[PDB]
Amino acid sequence: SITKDQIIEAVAAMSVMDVVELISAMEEKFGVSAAAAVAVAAGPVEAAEEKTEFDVILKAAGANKVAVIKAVRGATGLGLKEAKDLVESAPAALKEGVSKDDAEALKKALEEAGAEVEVK
Amino acid sequence: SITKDQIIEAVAAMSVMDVVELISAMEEKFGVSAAAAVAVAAGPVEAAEEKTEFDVILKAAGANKVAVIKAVRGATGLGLKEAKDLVESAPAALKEGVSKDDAEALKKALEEAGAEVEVK
Repeated sequence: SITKDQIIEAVAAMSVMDVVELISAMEEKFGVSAAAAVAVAAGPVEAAEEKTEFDVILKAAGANKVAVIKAVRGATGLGLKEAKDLVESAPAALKEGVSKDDAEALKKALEEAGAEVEVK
Repeated sequence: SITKDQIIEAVAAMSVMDVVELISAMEEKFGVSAAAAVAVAAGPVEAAEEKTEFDVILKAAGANKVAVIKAVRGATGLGLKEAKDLVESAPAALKEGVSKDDAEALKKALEEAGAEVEVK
């Protein structure tokens, strides 16, 4: 009685592992596998980390929305509109995880114009 | 005598169709065919469309068919001849649905040579 049904209850008789091995077996035997795999995804790490991830937030454009808008699109490159809305939607994050030098560069720019910036 | 291997030779004992039923049985039984749908294609069609599909047409090569021919084959890679005929068959579409940056890149190139281009 080597029916197909009996084979069904057979797989439901063994452990998942046994099922993995089986499937894996046939896969090779009948050669019905896309032996290749693809996904790409990972993220290594190790002591001795750097500190060049500063976030520049914009609190108040101040009485110089003009210069600000410039600094914005200038630091990013978003459409005039997008930039406008951004500022108009204050507070708004200008940059995230950028080099300190860059952060302070724009920061000083905001100050020169007379705007309120946030560094975190 | 229900070994993993014995099962392998079992699948190679029946027809493909009969096997399809086998595999199918388990699929339904263990219901191992219904675990949400993370994604597959991911590309719906809704408002908020982009504008990066510009067409660069060539109207007149001008008094610089040489430079033009270069720009042509350079932007495409068609045989010297093909390119020649193309230009000689003006007007001729250079590119279709290409990035604006690219469109303007060749455009400026044509201008540098002194040719008439069309952007649509």
